[PDB]
Amino acid sequence: EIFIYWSKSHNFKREEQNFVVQNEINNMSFLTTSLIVATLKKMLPIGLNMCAPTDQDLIMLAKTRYALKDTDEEVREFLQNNLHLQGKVEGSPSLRWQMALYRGLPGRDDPEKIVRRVQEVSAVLYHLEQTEHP
Amino acid sequence: LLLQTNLINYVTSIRPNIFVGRAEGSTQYGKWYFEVMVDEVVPFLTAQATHLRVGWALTEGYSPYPGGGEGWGGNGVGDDLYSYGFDGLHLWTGHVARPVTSPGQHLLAPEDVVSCCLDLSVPSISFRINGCPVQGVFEAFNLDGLFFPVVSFSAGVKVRFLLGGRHGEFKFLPPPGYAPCHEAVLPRERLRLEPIKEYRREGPRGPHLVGPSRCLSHTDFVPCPVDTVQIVLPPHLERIREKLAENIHELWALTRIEQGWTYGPVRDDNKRLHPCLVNFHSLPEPERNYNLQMSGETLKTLLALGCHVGMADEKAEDNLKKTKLPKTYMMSNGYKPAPLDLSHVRLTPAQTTLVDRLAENGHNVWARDRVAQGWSYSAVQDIPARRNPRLVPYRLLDEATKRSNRDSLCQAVRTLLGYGYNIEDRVRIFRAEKSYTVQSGRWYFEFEAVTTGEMRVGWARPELRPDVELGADELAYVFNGHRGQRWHLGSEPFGRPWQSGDVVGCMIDLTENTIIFTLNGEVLMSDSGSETAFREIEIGDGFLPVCSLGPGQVGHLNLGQDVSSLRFFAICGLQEGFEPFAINMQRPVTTWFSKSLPQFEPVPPEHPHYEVARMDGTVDTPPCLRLAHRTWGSQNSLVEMLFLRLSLPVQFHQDNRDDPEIILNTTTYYYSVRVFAGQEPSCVWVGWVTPDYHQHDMNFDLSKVRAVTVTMGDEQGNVHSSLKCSNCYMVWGGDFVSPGQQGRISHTDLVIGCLVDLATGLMTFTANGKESNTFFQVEPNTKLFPAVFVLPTHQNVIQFELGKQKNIMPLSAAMFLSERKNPAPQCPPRLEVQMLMPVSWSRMPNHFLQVETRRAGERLGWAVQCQDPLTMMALHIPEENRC
Amino acid sequence: GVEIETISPGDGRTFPKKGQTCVVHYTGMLQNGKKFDSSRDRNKPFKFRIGKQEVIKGFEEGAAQMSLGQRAKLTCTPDVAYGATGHPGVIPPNATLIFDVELLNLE
Ligand SMILES: O=C1CN(/N=C\c2ccc(-c3ccc([N+](=O)[O-])cc3)o2)C(=O)N1
Repeated sequence: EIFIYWSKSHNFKREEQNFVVQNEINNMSFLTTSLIVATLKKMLPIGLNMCAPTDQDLIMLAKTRYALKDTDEEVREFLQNNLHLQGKVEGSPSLRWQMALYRGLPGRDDPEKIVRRVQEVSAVLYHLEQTEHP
Repeated sequence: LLLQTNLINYVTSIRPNIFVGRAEGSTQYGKWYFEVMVDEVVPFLTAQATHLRVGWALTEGYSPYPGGGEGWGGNGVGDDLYSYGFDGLHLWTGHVARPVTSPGQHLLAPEDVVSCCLDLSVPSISFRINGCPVQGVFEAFNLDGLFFPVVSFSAGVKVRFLLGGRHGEFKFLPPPGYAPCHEAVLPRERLRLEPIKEYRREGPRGPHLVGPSRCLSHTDFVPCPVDTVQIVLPPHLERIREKLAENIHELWALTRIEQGWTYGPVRDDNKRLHPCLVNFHSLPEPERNYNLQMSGETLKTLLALGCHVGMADEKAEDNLKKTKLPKTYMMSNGYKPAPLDLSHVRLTPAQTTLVDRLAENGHNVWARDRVAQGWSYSAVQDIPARRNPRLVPYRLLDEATKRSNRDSLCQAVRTLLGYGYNIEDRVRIFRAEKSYTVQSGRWYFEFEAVTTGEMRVGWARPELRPDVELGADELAYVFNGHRGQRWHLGSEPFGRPWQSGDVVGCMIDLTENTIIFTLNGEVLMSDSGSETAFREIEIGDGFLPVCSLGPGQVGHLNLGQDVSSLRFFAICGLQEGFEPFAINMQRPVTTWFSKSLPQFEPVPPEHPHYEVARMDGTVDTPPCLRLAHRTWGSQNSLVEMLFLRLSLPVQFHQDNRDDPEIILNTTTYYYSVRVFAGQEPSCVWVGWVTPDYHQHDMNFDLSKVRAVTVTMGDEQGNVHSSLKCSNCYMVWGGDFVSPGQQGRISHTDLVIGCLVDLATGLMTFTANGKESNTFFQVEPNTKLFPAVFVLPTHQNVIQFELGKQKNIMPLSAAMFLSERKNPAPQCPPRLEVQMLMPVSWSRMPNHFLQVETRRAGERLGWAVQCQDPLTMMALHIPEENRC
Repeated sequence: GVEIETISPGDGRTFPKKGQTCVVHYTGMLQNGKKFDSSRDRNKPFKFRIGKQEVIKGFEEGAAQMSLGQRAKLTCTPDVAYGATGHPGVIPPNATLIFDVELLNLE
């Protein structure tokens, strides 16, 4: 939520740049540009463990909905009407091994939780792609 | 004329670590034994044949690779002349069947015993069936390394080694003077049974890639000390001789009495009366001279190796006294040790560093003196037989004796400094099959390292050279592991060295053109740069997994296909967009590796060196094939090895006016080789080779040519059958030079011919029209290539000449079929020129033979069993006699 | 005529007298080590018959000079053989034949 707020703001981005040079901060030894995105790139994989690879289709159109400048309520209602459009491609070999790997986890299906995690992942991924081409 | 197919079994071989060779340094007794007891064998398990043999080998090329090789498939003992074997009836060496007789002629049957004997200083191998001798022996090996007593089998065998030295003694009495084979164990090492030249081991997780091994040679057991003839020991060093000798002798006596030794006439510590408890002026002379000269040679090497001594002090030496001893040192006769004080001084750590150097030299001198006296190493000590289990020079000893020698020499150095006197090869590149190359995708495979050393893991293009070092060219991006080096045309540091047991990943993203590696559980980073360690490499033509293994190392490359069994791809990997390399593959991936067998391959066009141009003949000139060096400005010179592309079998296995009455009924061929000006004739060897030639030596000469003879005799002599064999028959160009030519560069051309008689297998040579004195006799049904090996010393080196002499047919007459009666030279395009490629690719067989090796006990010996078959569809190339 | 060298001891007192059909398993290879025929590939014994030859007479006498379990390496000369014409496309003319006949005698 912090990273997207930095992206979805003009003063936030310029203040960070104006702070490192003024204070002569290293911002490189601690990493052994350089901004909040460094932490996000180092924590995206653990947050992506709940992606539910059968929902990889869901993460496709969710990002495009965010590209439509739609609010959280708009995309939440948008995804709420596409519950039937889950993956259901278990016959394909691409998702054949992914399902087995997910089922092999040592840890632990509510639709409300399902729509919450996909939207949260989409928001991080979408803005990351926005800054992925500087 | 056409390729042929068949079904052939797999063969293996197992040897004990009983390396028994010798050159000059008491490496072996000289006469050694071998016992094999075969319990049961099933004839024709599969419907081809059953193979069971015993024999000897050599650590100079005996690498039987499963699958192909020489001849029709299997290559066990009885392959190229590095190995000698004997089955039930026949006896083969060099892939030729020599039938020999024996009482009760039969193949190796169930419940039989086979005896073997190896004799040196008169090279010979003698076989024996149970209770009867064999009518055939060897006489003329080319000993260059140690020998393995090996066995070979195909499937369905039950054999037991009976090397002896335990309750499972030999089934027959050995001939006198023969060792009982329980020795030559090379202490600090146990006795095990291992396959020869392994490259794939069955480890707990499955397959283990195994690199080349490391074994000793004949010139390794020789005790080699430092040159100690002219150093000039000064009288100042001569004045300490006796004092140092007395000190070391009394410390020797102290160490002996530590075991309870007393003064008496006789050894046998049970009696406890070995005479060693006298002062240095009271020992018997034979020991006195040796002890005093031992101290002398210690000081001698001390002065020789450097560390020039200097007059530190003399008052301390004058005032140095003796040390008190308890009652345990006084013994019955009355002798008491006199240990000089040693705690008064301490040595520099550099002094302690070279304390072991003169200990090494002293033990080497001990070994040299003992071998001069006439003693040889044995596993079991036997003083009356002049055998001592401490004659390995230094490096194959045990830590106990090493520490004892270090203690003795360290105390000697302590005493000396107390009185002042201050002292100042190939590697294997494993690779997935060329059919698995991928040009676009996202893949990752996990390499596993067990033993630290020189290994390299990464990606390579399909056209990868199996001889150049991995990563030294632009065809492979690889990652080193010994020092953490990125290895694309350089050695820039990258990452950190690995440990034992950890894994190293290899990750490719061809969509974004990057290669990223990872260590055990984490993604490594370069010295200053970020991840994506290769910065937009070109796609080219896809990439393939490649592993590099150094000398004496193992690897556990894991190409996916068992994603449940992967130790990673959960911490990293799957979170990004990536897939295992072989995720959907029912058949496990087959691999291609680099084989160190020197094979003959055609010369490649546009080669940087060794340009070959075919020339057509004239009225006065026959057709010629020439070799021309194209880069004699600054380039390297290497000993080339060339031969013609077609065989010449010897049949009958059961002016210049040519006269048709004889030229149409002759069986002689003449082809000559002409040398050029500037090239030294002493560096040209012209002759013939057989299809089973694989020698590749940087110092190759006529002496190092493989040669083995067999004498199928009888009990009362009968030396009628005394034929020999070799894979290289030629003459040396140095013998064809007039005595007045040496001392200046030759400016003429010397042409050496090759004359053979296919009717009788007779061979002779001529040079510039002058008959020679050397000749060779060859058995019928033999293929003999026209070959020549030369080390270039000129821009133009050699020139083949398929000429025709008077009433002698040219090579092309018998080179082909339709030209059998044509008395004119011909050079068809098939008769190309090929050189000796050092290494070439090979295919790893999908499966492997399952052989069970175990110790049956102290009586039955060591058990070797195999109960399952395995077949391979061979494709025998007929003109090369290889499949 | 032919060479009757043995490879296995076997048993002796089982000579084929006359008339009875003997059972042998044969592997036949030409000179130079080349192999052309082998009943082990088909897993079917030849079921040799005596008198009504229908075979090479050299092979016939080579099998006759054999008994139970006595594998014989026959060296049939190209006289009692296919002859100067040879088997077209398989056996070139005027070549010795090597046989690995093992008699099982199932009758
Ligand atoms: O191998 C043997 C031989 N021998 N007795 C005969 C001799 C003669 C000289 C020595 C001798 C060995 C070693 C050292 N040293 O270590 O300085 C000094 C003297 O032993 C015996 O009881 N074990």
